[PDB]
Amino acid sequence: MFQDPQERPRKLPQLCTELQTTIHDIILECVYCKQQLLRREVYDFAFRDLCIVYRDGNPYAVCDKCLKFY
Amino acid sequence: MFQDPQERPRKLPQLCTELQTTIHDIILECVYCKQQLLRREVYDFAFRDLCIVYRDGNPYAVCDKCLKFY
Ligand SMILES: [Zn+2]
Ligand SMILES: [Zn+2]
Repeated sequence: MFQDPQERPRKLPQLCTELQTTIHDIILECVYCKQQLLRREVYDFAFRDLCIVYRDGNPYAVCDKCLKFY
Repeated sequence: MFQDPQERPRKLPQLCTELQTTIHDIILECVYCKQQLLRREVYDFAFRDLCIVYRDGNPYAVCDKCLKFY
C-alpha cells in the first residue's frame, strides 16, 4: 500500500524516495501484461521519456514488450 | 586499448565524448568476466555512480553480474 505520509509520486526517482529505497531495489510491474520489470530495464524508464502509469490505484511501469505499443 | 594523445578519463560519459561516439555505441569489457558488456549493462554503468576501472591498460567495467557481488 501507499498512503500518508506518502503522497504517491508520479516520478520513478521520487517513488523510491517515499518507499525509502533505491531504483535498484524497487521492482515495478507492467500495467498491460502485469509482468515484473527487471531492475535493469527499469532504469530505461528514467533513461528514456516514460511516465509512471497508475493502474487503478497502484504505480505500474511499461515493460520492454508493451513499450512499443504505447 | 587506449593510448596517447587521448586523455582517457575515468568517467564513461566523458570517455564517449573523447572517443567521438555515444554511450550506445561504446564497447566496454568486464574486468572480471573479461567479456564484452551488453548495451543494457553499459546503460546501467552510466546510471550508477561508478567509475571505469583501468586494468592492464584497457578501460574495463563491471557488469550487473559482478556488480551484485560487490
Ligand atoms: Zn507489458
Ligand atoms: Zn562481469
